[PDB]
Formats: sequence, C-alpha cells, structure tokens
Amino acid sequence: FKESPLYTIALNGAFFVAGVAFIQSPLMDMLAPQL
Amino acid sequence: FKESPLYTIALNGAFFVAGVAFIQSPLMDMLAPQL
Amino acid sequence: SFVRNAFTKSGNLAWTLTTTALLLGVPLSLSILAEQQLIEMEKTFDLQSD
Amino acid sequence: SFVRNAFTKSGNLAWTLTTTALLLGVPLSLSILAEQQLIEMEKTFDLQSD
Amino acid sequence: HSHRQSLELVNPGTVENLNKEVSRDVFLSQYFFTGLRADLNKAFSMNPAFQTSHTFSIGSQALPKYAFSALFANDNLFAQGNIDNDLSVSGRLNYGWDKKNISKVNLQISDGQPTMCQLEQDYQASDFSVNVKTLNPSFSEKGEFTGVAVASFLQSVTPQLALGLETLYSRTDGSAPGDAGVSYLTRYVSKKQDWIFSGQLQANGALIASLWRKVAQNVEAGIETTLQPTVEGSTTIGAKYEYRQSVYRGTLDSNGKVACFLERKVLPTLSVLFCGEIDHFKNDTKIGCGLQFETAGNQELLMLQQG
Amino acid sequence: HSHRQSLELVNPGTVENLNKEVSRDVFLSQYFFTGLRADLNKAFSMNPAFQTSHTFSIGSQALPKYAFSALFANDNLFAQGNIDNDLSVSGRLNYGWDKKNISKVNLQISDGQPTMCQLEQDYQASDFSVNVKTLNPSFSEKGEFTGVAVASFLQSVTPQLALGLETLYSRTDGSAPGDAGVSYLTRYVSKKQDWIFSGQLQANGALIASLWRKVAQNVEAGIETTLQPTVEGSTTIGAKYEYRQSVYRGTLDSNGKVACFLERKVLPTLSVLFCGEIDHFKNDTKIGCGLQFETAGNQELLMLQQG
Amino acid sequence: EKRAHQEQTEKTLKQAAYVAAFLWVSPMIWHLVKKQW
Amino acid sequence: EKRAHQEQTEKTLKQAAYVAAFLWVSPMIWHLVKKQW
Amino acid sequence: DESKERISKILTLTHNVAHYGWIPFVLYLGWAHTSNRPNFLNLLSPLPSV
Amino acid sequence: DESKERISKILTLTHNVAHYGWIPFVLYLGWAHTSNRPNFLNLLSPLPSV
Ligand SMILES: CCCCCCCCCCCCO[C@@H]1O[C@H](CO)[C@@H](O[C@H]2O[C@H](CO)[C@@H](O)[C@H](O)[C@H]2O)[C@H](O)[C@H]1O
Ligand SMILES: CCCCCCCCCCCCO[C@@H]1O[C@H](CO)[C@@H](O[C@H]2O[C@H](CO)[C@@H](O)[C@H](O)[C@H]2O)[C@H](O)[C@H]1O
Repeated sequence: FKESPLYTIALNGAFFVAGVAFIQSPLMDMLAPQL
Repeated sequence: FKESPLYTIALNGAFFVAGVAFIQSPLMDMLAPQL
Repeated sequence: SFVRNAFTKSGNLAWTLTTTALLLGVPLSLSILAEQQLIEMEKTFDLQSD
Repeated sequence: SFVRNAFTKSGNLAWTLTTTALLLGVPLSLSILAEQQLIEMEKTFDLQSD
Repeated sequence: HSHRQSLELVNPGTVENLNKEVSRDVFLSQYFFTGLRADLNKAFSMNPAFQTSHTFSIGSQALPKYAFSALFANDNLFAQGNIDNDLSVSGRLNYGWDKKNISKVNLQISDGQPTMCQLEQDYQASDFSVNVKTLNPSFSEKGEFTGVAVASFLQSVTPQLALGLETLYSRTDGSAPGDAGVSYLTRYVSKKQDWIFSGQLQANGALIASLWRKVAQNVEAGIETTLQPTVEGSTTIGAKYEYRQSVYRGTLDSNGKVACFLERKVLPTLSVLFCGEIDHFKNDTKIGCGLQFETAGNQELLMLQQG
Repeated sequence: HSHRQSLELVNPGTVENLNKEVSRDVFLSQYFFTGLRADLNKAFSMNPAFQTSHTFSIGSQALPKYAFSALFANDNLFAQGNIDNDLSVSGRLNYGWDKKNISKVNLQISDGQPTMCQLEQDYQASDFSVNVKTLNPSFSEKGEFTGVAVASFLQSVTPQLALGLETLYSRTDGSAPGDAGVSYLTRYVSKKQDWIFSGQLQANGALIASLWRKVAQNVEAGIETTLQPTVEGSTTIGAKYEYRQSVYRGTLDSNGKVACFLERKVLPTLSVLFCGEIDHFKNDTKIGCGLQFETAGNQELLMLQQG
Repeated sequence: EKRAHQEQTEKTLKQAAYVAAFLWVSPMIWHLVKKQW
Repeated sequence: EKRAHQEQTEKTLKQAAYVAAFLWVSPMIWHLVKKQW
Repeated sequence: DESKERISKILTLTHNVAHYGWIPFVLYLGWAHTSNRPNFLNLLSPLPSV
Repeated sequence: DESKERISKILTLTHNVAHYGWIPFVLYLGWAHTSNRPNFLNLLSPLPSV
C-alpha cells in the first residue's frame, strides 16, 4: 500500500510499456485489415 | 397590450390555422419530391 | 444607432434560419440522394437484364 | 454473499467492454465495408471495360 | 336496428389510436432520445413470433444502461417481459378472446416504488369501440372502490366522423371521495382517406387538436396543438418522408425548438439512426445517435433475412 | 566542417512538428468537438490559394456560433484573417524569405481581454532547426525586456536521432525578475521510417513520451504518455485507419474514457463526420456531429471538383 | 360536506352515461334528419 | 534578494546556450567515437 | 381479518412470483414454441451463433 | 515622455487598423489575385452561385 505519486508514475509507465509491446508486436498487425 | 392567457390561446390558434393552410395548400405538395 | 440594431437582428435571424435549414434538410437531402442512387442502380440492372 | 458480488462485477465489466467495442468497431466496420463495396464496384467496372 | 345495417358504418379506431398518425407515426417525441444507444434484437422464430432484445444506453435520463426484453406472440396471445438494470421488471400480456375483444394486463414493478398494474378490456364492435382500464384496483373495508378507472366509448355517427368520450374516476384512499373527469373526443377521416382531423377536449380544461395529411405514398405531414388562470400551449408542425433505405422526420415547434430523426437502414441487419434537437430561445442542443442490429436465431431465418 | 558533409545528415522537423504524428495525425484531441457543427468553405482560386470559410456551431463552449475566416496563400506568403461573433479577430501571416527561413506573425484580439500577438522566426538548416518566438514583447523604461521569449534548437547527432532543447524566458512586469525554464527534446526515426519515438522533458517537471508506428499504408497507431508532491499523468493509445471514402480514429485513455472520430466523405463536396466520447468512471457521454461543404467559387474549379 | 361532493361526481358520471347513450342513438337520428331533407 | 533570482535565471540561460553549443559539436564527436571502434 | 391476511399473503406470493419469474416464463414459452429449441446460452446471447 | 506618447499613439492606430481592417485586406488580396474577380456578394456568399 503506497498510494503515492510514484504510484501514478509507475502505472503510466506500465501502460506505456504494455502499449509499446502491443503496438510493436504482431498482434497490432492482425488488427490491420489486409485490403 | 394584453399579455394574458388568451394571448397564448390566440397565438397557438393562429399557428394552427396557418399550419393547416400551409399543409392543405399546394405549397406542401411542392415540398414532396416527385420520385 | 438604429442601423446597428438592424444588422444584429437580421444577422441573428439569418443564423437561426440557416442552422435550422441545415439540420432539417441535409440529412433529408442525403436520404433522398441515397434513394435516387438506389433507383438508378435498379434501373441499370433492369436495362442490363433486358 | 461473495457470489452475488461477482455477478455484479463481471456484468458491469462486460457492459463496459461491450459498449466500448460497439463505439470503437461499428463505425470502423461500416467504413471498412463501404470501402470494400467501393473496391468491388471498381473491380466490376474494370472487368466490364476489359 | 335494421336501417342501422343500412348505414354501412365502419368501426372507428381505439381511443388510444386516435392521434396515432400525428403523435406517433409522424412526430418523433416517442422516437427521440439523447446520447448514445445500441439495440440488439434477435428473432428465434416467426410463425409464433419470439424475439429477445438487449438495449444499451448512455447519456440520457430516461433510458437505462442495460435492458433485456423478450416477447412471444402467437395467433391470439401476446406476452412481453422486460428486465432492467436496478431490476425494474415490466410485463404486459394481451389475450384475444376474439379478433374484436381483447383482455390485457400490464404489470410494472419498480423495486422501491409502489407497484402499478392495470387491467384493461377493449371491445370493438361493428360501429363502435369501448375500453375499460383499471389501474391499481382495491376495495376498502366498506366495499368501496379505490383506484383509477377509465371507461371510454367511441361511435361513428357517419362513415367519416367518430364522436366519443372517456370518463376517469379516481379514488386514492377513501378518506376523500374520489373525483371524476370527463373528456370528449372527435375524429374525422376524409372521403379518400387523404387527411384526418382529431380533437380532444380533456377533463383538465386542456385541448389537443391535430391534423394529418398524406401528400403522397412516401410522404406525410401533420400539425398538433396542445394547450392547458394559467394557460400555456405548444404547437408543432412536422413531416415524415419515408423511403426504402431510410425514414426521415422533421419537426418545428412553437417553443422555438427544431428536431430531426433519421433512421437509415444500411445493411439488411444493421440500421443506424440519428436524432438532433436545437433549442433557439436558450441556444443549446440535444444529440442522440444509435443503432439497431437484428439477427436471426435459427439458420432458416438467417437465410430468409439476407435473401 | 568537411567530414560534416561526410555524415549525410538530414534536417529534423520543427520543434512544433515533434509529436506531430501522434498528437495530431493519429489522435483526435484537436479534431474532437461537441454538439452540432457545420462548415462551409468555398475556394475562389487555386494557383495562389484563396478560400473563405463559414463555421456554424452549437452545443459546445470552445467553438463560437458563427466564424468567418479567409486565407490567401501564394508561393511564399500565407495570410489568414478570422472574424468571430463577439468580434474576436485573429490574424496570422507567414512570409517565406526562402524555402528554409520563414518569418511569421500571429495577432489575436479578444475585445475585452489583453491583445496577444507573437512574432516568430523559424530557420531550418541542412542539419538543424531553430525557432525564436516572442509573445507580447515590450521594453520597460530601463531598457529591460518584458514579455515571453521561446528559443528552441534541434540537431541530428545521427541520421535517425534528433536531440534539442527549448528555453522559455518570461518577465511579466519588471517588478519581479522574470523566470527561465529549460526543456529537453529527443526524437528517433526508424531506419525504414516505420516507427518514431519522441520524448520531451519539459521545464515544469513534466514528461511527455510518445511512439508512432505505421502498420501499413492505410493504417497507423500511436501511444502517448503525459505526466506532471502532486504528480498525475495520462496515457492514451490510439489508431487511425484511413481509406479513400473515410478516415477513422479510435482512442483509449487511462482516465477511463474512450473516443472515436469518423470523417466520412459521401459526396465529392459534402463530408459528414461523427465524434463520440464515453467516460466510464463517471458514466456519461459527449457526442458531436457535423459536416463540411466545400464549394468551388469560379466555374473552372467547379468542373475540376466533380470531374 | 363530503356527501355533496360524492353526489356531484355521481351526477357527472350519470351525465356521461347519458351522453354515451345519446351518441349510440345519434347515427339513426342523423340519418333521419338527412332523410327529412 | 531579487538579484539572486536574476543571477540564477541568467545562469540557467547561459547553461542552455552552452548545451546548444555542445549539441552543435556533438555529431563530429559522435562520429569520432564511432571511428575509434 | 383472517380473509384480509389470506388475500394479502397470496398477493405477496403472486407479486414475488411475477417479479422473479415473469421473464423466464416468457423465455420458456418461446423455447417451447420453437422448432429448433436452442440451448440456454444461445437463448440469451445477442450473436447469430445459432 | 513625448516619445512614449508617440509610440503609444501609433500602436493605438496600428491596433485599430488591424482589428477593423485585417480580414477585408485579406479578402482584397484574394479578389486581386483571382482571374474572375467576382463581386462583393458572391465573395461572401457560401453558395456555388459563381
Ligand atoms: C452504446 C454504444 C453506442 C454505439 C454508437 C455508434 C453510433 C454510430 C453512428 C454513426 C456511424 C456512422 O454510420 C454511418 O451510417 C451511414 C448511413 O448514415 C452508413 O452508410 C451506408 O449507406 C450506404 C448507401 O449506399 C451503403 O453503401 C452502406 O451500407 C453504408 O455506407 C455508413 O457506412 C456509416 O458511416
Ligand atoms: C448547425 C447545423 C448542424 C447540421 C447537423 C447535421 C448533421 C447530420 C449528420 C448525420 C447525417 C446522416 O448522414 C449520413 O451520412 C452517411 C455517411 O455516414 C451518408 O452515406 C453516404 O455514403 C454512401 C456510400 O455508398 C453513398 O451512397 C452516399 O453518398 C451516402 O449515402 C448518408 O447518406 C447519410 O445518411
């Protein structure tokens, strides 16, 4: 239990890393229609 | 200068008669596309 | 002066009439246009069939 | 009981995911579909020309 | 009662179907909403109709967030049951003893408000129409009625006119004797069914007069005028332009507000729809947007649906 | 400065064009609006572009009710003048002394608030970019500066990277000596221009880091992360799927809100557009809907426009 | 005092019933009037 | 007291100028570092 | 009276059965009068999963 | 000083000329650099009236 400013820092950093891996990964390509 | 209840009575009656004549008249037909 | 009031009044009225006409006519215009296109497509498919 | 809380939680989450998916996907689905139809029309006009 | 058969009188519509053309078909007050909404109805069968509907909404006060409704309708019985978030269950049940006579029930439970259910009996003869609907009936210890009762009658004096009335008697508790309010009713259908007039002078002093006109097969128009000392009344003129792909409805009010409702069928299944309302006197807007999916439940209806 | 010519360095984009792909092209924060809006732009000529635009809005706080804007753009000079209801006039003027160097002016008058005008000078060399923008300059009686000054620099250490900074010095009145805030800047473009990274550590302690990726020619994606003791930050991931008939943009925020913007070209002239934003944490919605007409002014452009 | 209000509402309902009966009679009377001219 | 704040902001601006000069120098230094390996 | 208690009791019973059990009864009528008689998952799922 | 009064005066003049006269000047530049040179009504009317 922290609920301190480093909490939102770490949470937004985690969302960032997750989104970058989602974007950079093959899964994002699947979201692109072939046409 | 009245600004009495018969004012809104007369005003809505006037809008009614005007709308009925607009509707019943040829002008409403023109608003209908031929197709 | 009175002329300055007339511009304000007429411009506000033109604004109301214009936005009203847009909201009431543009969706209808697109509805009618889509229906025209559909009638045209049906006519083309009819002439090609016959 | 705990089971009654689980239904509430899961149902609210399903609601959020569903409405999110609708808003994000249905306009896109219709965009993609219109584009598919347009590609199809172009292909038909191409084969008829040749 | 022989030269009654001579007149060739025609049954008039129900008292509920009096302003049907203007208030419901043409205008958009029933149809209009606010905020985003999505509807998902799926049909499992069609000889006896059965279908289940989900409804998701957000951005309005009237519509709930999730609502699951399911109806069954065979040749003479209709039953709809509806469940809403916060568990407000509404159920209606029509049973047709005959094509003319119907006996129906509407039951609504609000999980925190008094339950309200109404028993109605609607009988339509060759040349008149009756209904009797009783809301929350109950008998005091003395044997006296306690509830609301609405009995209405409508008769065709001539094949175009239909004059009638509705009597409302309401007794809340029994301590105060209940009050009675009478309302009179008039309909006039044209000779060629082109235009209709409909006027009702309610029991509260109010007057509602409406006109409907059919310009062509794809287009319709209608005006309505309501008014209720402290008098106040609103006039609304509107038009409905229906086509095969779409249905357009426009409305212009005496309160200074304009309104639009477009239902655009885009797929054989999906239908998008838009609704927009401007108010000029206080210069603001209500936008609602939404959609309807209809999906077949079984394989046969799924092939019927597309082609 | 010879094996400088050896490196084959490429000019980086302006400091304003740093997060251009994520913040503007992909995301919809600039594009998003509320309520109904209509835009009517008409183009009178095209070799030197000249066009006049009307904009009607209702249902939002940012956008005014009527706005008339007109721009002229010849080979090296751009001038736009804008008049708004309640007579707030905004005018911008770019003049290109050369393809690289530009000198520009932005002047805004609010008819009740202090006038704000900024003089900017943006010079981009072979391997770096400079700008100097001064907002409301003025000299006190002592000869000391009074206003805001922002000087930024950006250099490509290698053909993919671009490191730089921007220095803001602001002195309001002269009684208190003005304050200085420095911010650092980083961009990294991929080898095949597939993906871009962009990070700026502002002077207020804030950090903004963003990534852009091009999955295919018709599709793009991007994430952004802002944060500013009292810390608070928002992350947003979004995608842009552009086609010939339409442009779709979707966005998913860490504050629990989702957003959508569709610009659907329907005619060669008309283009409808929709925007919808849900917020789940407080369960409500913003809908904006609108349109754009573009019309040719002269006959030749009118025939060019359709075909 | 409440007896007077009960009597008044009862009178109103009886009147409504009489009006409904008159309306049921009305087509015949209307046609007989048209028959006279 | 305001003289100290003026000195501090002046120091900040001088520092920023020095950083910009270092960045201008930086491509050559980077390439010489790459040249070393 | 005892009759008052009895009518109140059976009204409580009927109200409960209608609140808890109206819409499942509608769904059972449906599931009876279909030729396919789908399962309970498909009966509530909005999809065309058939 | 007198120079302060002078600079303030010409700044007032320039601010007035820019507030009242920026957007008509833009429109005049346009109307000059067109081949057709339309009238003032068409220059402001949103229609394709040409
Ligand atoms: C709680 C959830 C809320 C969900 C809210 C989602 C609301 C979305 C509404 C706006 C969506 C845009 O929907 C828009 O509808 C129009 C009709 O007007 C469709 O237009 C359609 O008609 C043409 C006519 O030839 C067909 O080719 C095709 O079926 C389709 O393009 C567009 O494809 C779509 O862009
Ligand atoms: C202040 C004024 C405010 C004015 C507000 C008006 C806003 C109106 C927006 C909703 C209007 C509905 O607009 C809807 O757009 C869709 C695209 O999505 C159009 O869809 C279009 O695409 C198809 C694709 O084949 C074409 O055949 C055709 O050009 C057209 O149908 C529909 O014809 C129209 O029904």
